[PDB]
Amino acid sequence: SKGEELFTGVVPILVELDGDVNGHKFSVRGEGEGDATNGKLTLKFICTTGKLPVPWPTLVTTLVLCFSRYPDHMKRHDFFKSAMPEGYVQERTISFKDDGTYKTRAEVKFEGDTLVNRIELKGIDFKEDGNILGHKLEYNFNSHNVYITADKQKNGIKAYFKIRHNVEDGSVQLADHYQQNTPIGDGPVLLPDNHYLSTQSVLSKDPNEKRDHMVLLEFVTAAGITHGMDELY
Amino acid sequence: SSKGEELFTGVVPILVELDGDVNGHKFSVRGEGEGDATNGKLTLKFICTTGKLPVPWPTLVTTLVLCFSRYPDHMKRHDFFKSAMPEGYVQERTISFKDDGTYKTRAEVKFEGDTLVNRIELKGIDFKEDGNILGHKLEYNFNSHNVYITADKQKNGIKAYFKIRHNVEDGSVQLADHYQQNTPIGDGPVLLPDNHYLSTQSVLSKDPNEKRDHMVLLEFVTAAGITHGMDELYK
Ligand SMILES: [Cl-]
Repeated sequence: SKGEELFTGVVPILVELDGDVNGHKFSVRGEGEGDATNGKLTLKFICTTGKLPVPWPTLVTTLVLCFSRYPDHMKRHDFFKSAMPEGYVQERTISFKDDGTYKTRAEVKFEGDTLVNRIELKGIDFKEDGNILGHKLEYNFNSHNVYITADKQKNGIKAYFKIRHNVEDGSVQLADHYQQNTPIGDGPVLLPDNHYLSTQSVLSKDPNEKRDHMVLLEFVTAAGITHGMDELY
Repeated sequence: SSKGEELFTGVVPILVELDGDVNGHKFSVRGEGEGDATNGKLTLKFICTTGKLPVPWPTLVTTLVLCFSRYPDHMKRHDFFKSAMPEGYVQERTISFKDDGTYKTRAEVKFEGDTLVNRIELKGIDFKEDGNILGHKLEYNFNSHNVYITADKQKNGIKAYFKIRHNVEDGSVQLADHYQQNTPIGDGPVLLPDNHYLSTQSVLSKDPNEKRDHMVLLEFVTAAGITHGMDELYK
């Protein structure tokens, strides 16, 4: 795609999220940069409305898969970069086991030289003293796989994965992610064969930042394409 | 699928000790940190305990614990590195810097109590006086790579090959070919794998509180390249 050429260097990123969970509103703004050749992202997020009413780890997946490292042999299967520069809509339902649900809608696109992710998030049916609204999640993150398949009828993709959030008592809070992406433009996009992305995330704090915030390093790498060749062999 | 796998289900402390000699320039490095194999994650800080490193930090990354790789459930029977524990394995490499010299390394990786220890000797020869390595012309960063692995039935271990791409300060790339062998230290049985690869990603940084010559490293290593029937069914 012509879109993949936009990612050959380090690209600045802007993230803007407006959220409402059980009526608790908040906004998050993030900035940083992405290096898709190595599949690497670094960002700092601030809650601009004061205190975040949910744990930061619950927002990581919502807060730019166009920065995934796609191996040379799998370039034809990178939908995210192929939709650029006009971009794509990413929508999810995230179901927290035994608790509430987030519904998200994001637009990911270039504005000038910057890759912007603008998100609206609505959360409902959370327990006021559950793991989420009770802030019982550890400030850390696990490695996951994002499973991707084409959705020809929407000219896009679907994905599924299950996030594991460590809870302060030693338990694990599961969050099922149901995802769809569709291009914003009408130009042609690449629809992939089935594959997955391996993800790793590291969360930290800036010691000179007084606002409620999260520093994030993330790696995302594509794998799992069965070429006819090795299916033969 | 091995007993050794059980030693890696949580966070394991790591100690790394390296003695090096590159064209007669001697040095030592000590590293400490921890590994979380469930997530394929390593966090370490290394100090050059002899003062200044005579080679670029990036050239030592690969030498300075693949037992911390995340193997997917369906590939756990191919995890040689964990299966050799706790007695451990010897890891040897020849690393050829294209158009420059060579490192030869020998390391023992094993548990000493609750700590996973990597103790290494490195000898470097034939480096060019004008070159990217002794000239310190390499950027302080690292790229993502694939480590290719195959069984070595004759030595009851494995062999590996990969090509590291080091960014050079003028925009070129300095290649480093890695040839690797691993063999178990103990007698116990080990898992000999089908061909596969490890996908690696690394971030180099500095600790603002540390005034010694040092490198902070975060790394992710995940096994791949062996498919499973449920994934293939729907392709
Ligand atoms: Cl250096």
